[PDB]
Amino acid sequence: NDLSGKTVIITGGARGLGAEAARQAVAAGARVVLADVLDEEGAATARELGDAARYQHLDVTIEEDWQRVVAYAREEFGSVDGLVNNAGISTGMFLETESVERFRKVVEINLTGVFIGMKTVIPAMKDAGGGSIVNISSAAGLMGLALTSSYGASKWGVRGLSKLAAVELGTDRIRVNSVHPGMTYTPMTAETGIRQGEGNYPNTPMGRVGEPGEIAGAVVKLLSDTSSYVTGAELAVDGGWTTGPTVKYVMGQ
Amino acid sequence: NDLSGKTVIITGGARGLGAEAARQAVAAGARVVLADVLDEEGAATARELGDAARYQHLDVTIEEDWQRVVAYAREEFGSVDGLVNNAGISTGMFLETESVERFRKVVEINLTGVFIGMKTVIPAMKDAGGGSIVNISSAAGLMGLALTSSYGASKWGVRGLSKLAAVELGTDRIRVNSVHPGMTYTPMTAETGIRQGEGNYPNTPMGRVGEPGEIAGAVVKLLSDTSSYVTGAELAVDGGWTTGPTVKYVMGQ
Amino acid sequence: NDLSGKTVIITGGARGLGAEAARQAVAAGARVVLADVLDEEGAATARELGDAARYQHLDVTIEEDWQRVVAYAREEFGSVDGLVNNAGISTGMFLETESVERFRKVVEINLTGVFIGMKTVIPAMKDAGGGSIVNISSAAGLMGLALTSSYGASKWGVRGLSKLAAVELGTDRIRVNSVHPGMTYTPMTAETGIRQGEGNYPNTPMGRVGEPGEIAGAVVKLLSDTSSYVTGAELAVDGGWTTGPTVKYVMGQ
Amino acid sequence: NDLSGKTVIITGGARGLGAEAARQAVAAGARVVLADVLDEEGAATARELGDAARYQHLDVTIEEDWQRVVAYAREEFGSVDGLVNNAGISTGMFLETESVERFRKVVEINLTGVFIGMKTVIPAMKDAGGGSIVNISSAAGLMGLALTSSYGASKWGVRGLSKLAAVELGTDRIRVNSVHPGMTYTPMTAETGIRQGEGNYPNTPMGRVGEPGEIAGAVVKLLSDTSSYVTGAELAVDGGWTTGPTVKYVMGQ
Ligand SMILES: NC(=O)c1ccc[n+]([C@@H]2O[C@H](COP(=O)([O-])OP(=O)(O)OC[C@H]3O[C@@H](n4cnc5c(N)ncnc54)[C@H](O)[C@@H]3O)[C@@H](O)[C@H]2O)c1
Ligand SMILES: NC(=O)c1ccc[n+]([C@@H]2O[C@H](COP(=O)([O-])OP(=O)(O)OC[C@H]3O[C@@H](n4cnc5c(N)ncnc54)[C@H](O)[C@@H]3O)[C@@H](O)[C@H]2O)c1
Ligand SMILES: NC(=O)c1ccc[n+]([C@@H]2O[C@H](COP(=O)([O-])OP(=O)(O)OC[C@H]3O[C@@H](n4cnc5c(N)ncnc54)[C@H](O)[C@@H]3O)[C@@H](O)[C@H]2O)c1
Ligand SMILES: NC(=O)c1ccc[n+]([C@@H]2O[C@H](COP(=O)([O-])OP(=O)(O)OC[C@H]3O[C@@H](n4cnc5c(N)ncnc54)[C@H](O)[C@@H]3O)[C@@H](O)[C@H]2O)c1
Repeated sequence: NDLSGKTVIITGGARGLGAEAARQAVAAGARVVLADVLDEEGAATARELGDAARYQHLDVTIEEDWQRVVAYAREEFGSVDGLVNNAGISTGMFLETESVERFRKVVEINLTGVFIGMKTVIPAMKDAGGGSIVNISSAAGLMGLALTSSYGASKWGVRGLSKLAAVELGTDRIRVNSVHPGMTYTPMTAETGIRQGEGNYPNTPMGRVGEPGEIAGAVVKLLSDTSSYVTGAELAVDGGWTTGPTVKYVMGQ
Repeated sequence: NDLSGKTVIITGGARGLGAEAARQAVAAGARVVLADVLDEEGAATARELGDAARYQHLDVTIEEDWQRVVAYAREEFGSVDGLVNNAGISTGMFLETESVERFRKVVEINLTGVFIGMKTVIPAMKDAGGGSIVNISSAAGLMGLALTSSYGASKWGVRGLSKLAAVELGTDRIRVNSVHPGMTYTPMTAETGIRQGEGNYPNTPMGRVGEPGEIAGAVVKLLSDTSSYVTGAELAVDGGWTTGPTVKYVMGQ
Repeated sequence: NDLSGKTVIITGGARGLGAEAARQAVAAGARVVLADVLDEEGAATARELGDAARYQHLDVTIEEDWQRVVAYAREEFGSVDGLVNNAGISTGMFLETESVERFRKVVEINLTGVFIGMKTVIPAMKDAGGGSIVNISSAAGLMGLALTSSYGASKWGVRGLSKLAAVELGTDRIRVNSVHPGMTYTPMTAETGIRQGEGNYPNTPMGRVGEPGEIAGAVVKLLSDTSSYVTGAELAVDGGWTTGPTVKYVMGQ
Repeated sequence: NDLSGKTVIITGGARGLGAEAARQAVAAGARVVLADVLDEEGAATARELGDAARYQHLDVTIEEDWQRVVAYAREEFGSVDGLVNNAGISTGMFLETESVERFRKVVEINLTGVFIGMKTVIPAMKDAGGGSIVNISSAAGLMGLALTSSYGASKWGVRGLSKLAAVELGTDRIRVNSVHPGMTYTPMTAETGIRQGEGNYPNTPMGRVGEPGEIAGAVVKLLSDTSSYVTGAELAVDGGWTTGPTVKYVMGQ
C-alpha cells in the first residue's frame, strides 16, 4: 500500500512533525533528506534515523540553499521524488498588534518559502517522471483562526499555491496536495500549556489534541503511490476542529 | 502501510467502486460484508473474495435491512468497525428536464440511504469503542456539476451529513469523513463515451479518468487507524478536476 | 442602491425571514406573491402589505401548487422575475435520534421543494428574458453543525443544487445563488431560548443573533439587478458564525 | 437600496474597479478618500467625482503612507468608516517560470499591502464605533487558477486574512468581507483580446465577462449598513466562473 523506493526532501525535519514524517517514511523505505536551520539537532535526527537519511542545512527563503539541497539529493540518491514543505514560524497575536516587519518575516518562510521549494524541485521531478509535493498547511489555512495574523494569511496562501500548482503540473505527473494539522501535541505546544490526552482539548470534536505520528501518517499516504490520482486536494488532520463547532458551543460553551 | 483486522460492511459492493474497495480491504486483513441489491453478482464477488467475505442483500432505503445486515455482521463476525457507504445511483440530465419522481428516488437512495446506514451502525460501533464511516460522495458534492441534478444535490447532502455526524461522534471515537472521486473508468463510463488512459480525459488537470482501484486506496486508508485523528474531512481523488479549471480553459483557446 | 420593478414569489412567505423579505421587496417596489401553507396568516400579511401583494397557497411539496402559483404570478403580473425559496422546516436532535420518516419529510420540504420550484419557475423566467432565484439555505449548510441532522443534510443539498442550476441556466440569464442565515431572532427561536440583543449570543463573532431585516436586505441585493454578474455564489449573513471559531473558543472556551 | 452617509477610503482608486467604486460610493452619499501611486490619474478622477472626493498618495506597502492617509481622512472628514482594499498587481505565468523577487514584489502589495491597510485603519474604526473593510480578492482566491502564481497565493491569503480579522473584530462592530470578482472588461483585459458583450466569454456559465460597475455594486452593499450582519463572508461576482465547470467542459467538449 503506502510503500516507497524514492527520495524525499523534508523541510523543517530537525524536530516535531518534520522529524516524525522522516522517521515514518524511512520506516516505509524512502531515503530522506532533512533540511532545517537547526543544524546540531538536524544531524542528530538524521544520525538516529539511519542510512536512509542525510541532513542538509537549508534556509527556506534562500533560493540558493534550495538549489544546493535539491542538487545534493540528485547526486547523493539519484533522484528527487518527494517534497514535504513543513518549515514555518507561527503567530499568536491579534492583527493590529502584529508588526508589519514580523508579518513580512513570517510570510517569507511560510509562503514564499514553499514556492521557492516548488519551482526548485519541479525540474528534478520532471527529470524523474513525476513526483509528490506535500504542502503542510494548518487548520489556520482552512478557516479564520483568531490570533494567527500573518500565520493565517500564509497558510491560506499555501492552500491556493498547492491548488494552482496542481493544475499546472498534473500532466507532468507532479502531484501537489496540502495537509492541514489541527492542535497537535509537541513540546512547543506543551509550552503553551496544551495537555495531551482524551478529554484534554474539549474544543475539538475528538476532545483531544493530535499526535505528531498521526499527522505523519497522512503525509506518507500522499507520498506513496496509493494516492496516484490525488492532486489539488486538502486533507484535514484535526479531530474535526475545522469541520464545525463543538456540540457544547452549538448550545452555550 | 494501512492495515486491518476488523469487520467493515461495504454497501453497493457487487460491481464497481464498491467491489474493489471490498477487494482491497480484504488484502489488508479486514473482514468484509458486501451488501447490495444485486444478489447474483454480489454473491459471486463474495465468492471471489473468500472466507473473509460475506454477502448480504440490502436495499439501503429499508431500515429493516440495515438492521439485519449490521446484526448479521455483529453475529457473523463479532463486530462492526467500518462502514463504507457506496450504494448509489446517478442522474444524467438537466434539472428542468428531471421529474420530481426521479429526484425523490435518487435522493432517497443517495442521501436518506446513507443516513439510515449511519443511524443504524452507530451503536454497533459505540459497542466496539470506535469506528470509521466512509461515505462515498462525488465530485458533484464539491462543486456545481452540470447534469447531476438530484445526484449532485444528494452528494452535497452527503458531504454535509458527514460533517455534522463527525462533530457529534468524535467523543465516541467514531470517525466520519467523505471521499469524493472524480471521473472513474467503468464499463458504463466506457459506454457513455469515456476512454481510459493518458490524455484520454483532457478536461481534468491530470488528463485522464481514474482507475477504480485508485479510489479504493483512499477508502481503505480512512478505514484504518493510520488516520485515527481524521474526522469531518473530505478527500478528493480526481486528478485535479475539482481544484480548478484546466490551463486551456483558463486561456480559452 | 437596490430596487425592483418586477414580480417575485416568496415561499414560506406567511412569516419570519420570508415575510420580512416581502415587506422590503415591496419597499423596493417589486410585486410580490407570497405562498405558504399557513393561509390565514399569509392573506393577512399580504393585506398589510397592500396592493403590491398577493397571497397564494403552496404546499411546496406538491408540484401542482407550484404550477398554479406560477401560472397566477405570471397572469396576475405578466411576469415571474424572482423566486425566494424560503419555506422550510428545522431539526434539532442528535442524528441517530431522528426517525427516517422525519428525516424524509424534512428533506422533502427543504430539498425537493426548492427543486420543484426551480424547475417550475425556469420556463416562466426564460419567457421573461432572465430572472433571479435566491435559495434560503442555512449556516448549517456551510459547515458541519451539530444537532441539525436532516436539516443539515438538506441545507448542504440546497447549496450544491444552486451551483449546478447556476452553471446550467447562466446563458438564459437566470441567476441562482444561496443565502445562508446564521442565528436569527424570530419568535420561533424565541421559543428555543434565543435572545435578541447585544452580547446575547457570545458564540458567534458579532456577539448576538441577527434580525430578520438583516437577512431580507441581502436577499433583495441578489434579487436586484445590482448583482447582475452574480451566480453560483453563497452569501452568509451570520455575524461570522460560519467564518471561524470565537476568540474565546480558540483559547479554551 | 443602499445609503452611505459616511466616509470611506479606497485604495487603488486612480482607476479600474477602485474608481468605479468611488463613483458609486460618492453617489451613495459617501465622502471618499481615493489613494494610489498614480497621482496624475488619481487627482483627475477625484476632481471629476467632486467635493466629496480627495486624492491621497499612498504606496500600499509603506506604513507611514497609511498612517498618513488615514489620519488625513480623520481630520478632513472626521472619521474612517470604510476601507476597500483594491490596490494590487496581477500575474500571468507558470509558477516555475516566475522569479522569487517578483513573487515577493507581488505578495508584498496584494497581501502585505492589505494587512498594513487593516492594521492602520482598525483604531480609527473602533473610535467611530464600527466600520466595514472590504477586501477585494479575486476568483483566483477561490480556486486553483493556472498562471496566477504570486497573484493566486496572495488572493487566497487575503481571503483568510479577512476571515480571521472578522472573528477578532466582531464585537468591535468592524466587519471584514472579501469580494471575489472574476473576469472583467478592462482595457488591460481588452489588450488581451477580451471582448465585452454577451456570448463573448464561453468559459463562464453566464457566457460573458463582467463590467467594473457590476463589481462596484457589491462593494457598496458590504460598505453599507444594509449588510450589518455580514462578516467573514466571501462574495464572488464572476458569472458563475467559480461554481463548477461550464456544461461544454462537463461534456468533454
Ligand atoms: N502543533 C503545531 O505545532 C501545529 C499546529 C498546526 C499546524 N502545524 C504545521 O505543522 C508544521 C510542523 O509543526 P511543528 O510543531 O513540527 O513545528 P516546529 O516549529 O516545531 O518545526 C518546524 C521546523 O521548521 C524549522 N524552520 C523554521 N524556519 C526555517 C527556515 N526558514 N528554514 C528552514 N527550516 C526552518 C524550524 O526551525 C523547526 O525545526 C508547522 O510548520 C505548522 O505550520 C503545526
Ligand atoms: N458518476 C458516477 O457514477 C460517480 C462519480 C463519483 C462518485 N460516485 C460514487 O459511487 C457510487 C456509485 O457507485 P459506482 O460508480 O461504483 O457504480 P454503481 O452506480 O454501479 O453503484 C454501485 C452499487 O450500488 C448499488 N445499489 C443501488 N441501489 C442500491 C440500494 N438501494 N441498496 C443497496 N445497493 C444499491 C448498485 O446496484 C451497484 O451495485 C455513488 O455512491 C457515488 O457517490 C459515482
Ligand atoms: N431563522 C433562522 O435563524 C434561520 C437560519 C437559517 C436558515 N433559516 C431558513 O429560512 C427559512 C425560513 O425562515 P423563517 O425564519 O422565516 O422561518 P419560519 O419557519 O418561521 O417561516 C417560514 C415559513 O416556512 C413555511 N413552510 C413550511 N412548510 C411549507 C410548505 N410545505 N409550503 C409552504 N410554506 C411552508 C412556514 O409556514 C413558514 O411560514 C427556512 O428554510 C429556514 O430553515 C432560518
Ligand atoms: N483585469 C483586471 O483589471 C482585473 C480583473 C479581476 C480582478 N482584478 C483585481 O481587482 C483589483 C482592481 O482591479 P482593476 O481592474 O482596477 O485593475 P488595475 O490594475 O488597473 O488597478 C489596480 C490599482 O492598484 C494600483 N496600485 C498598485 N500598487 C499600488 C501600491 N503599491 N499602492 C497603491 N496603489 C497601487 C495600481 O497602480 C492601480 O491603479 C485588483 O486588486 C486586481 O487584482 C483586476
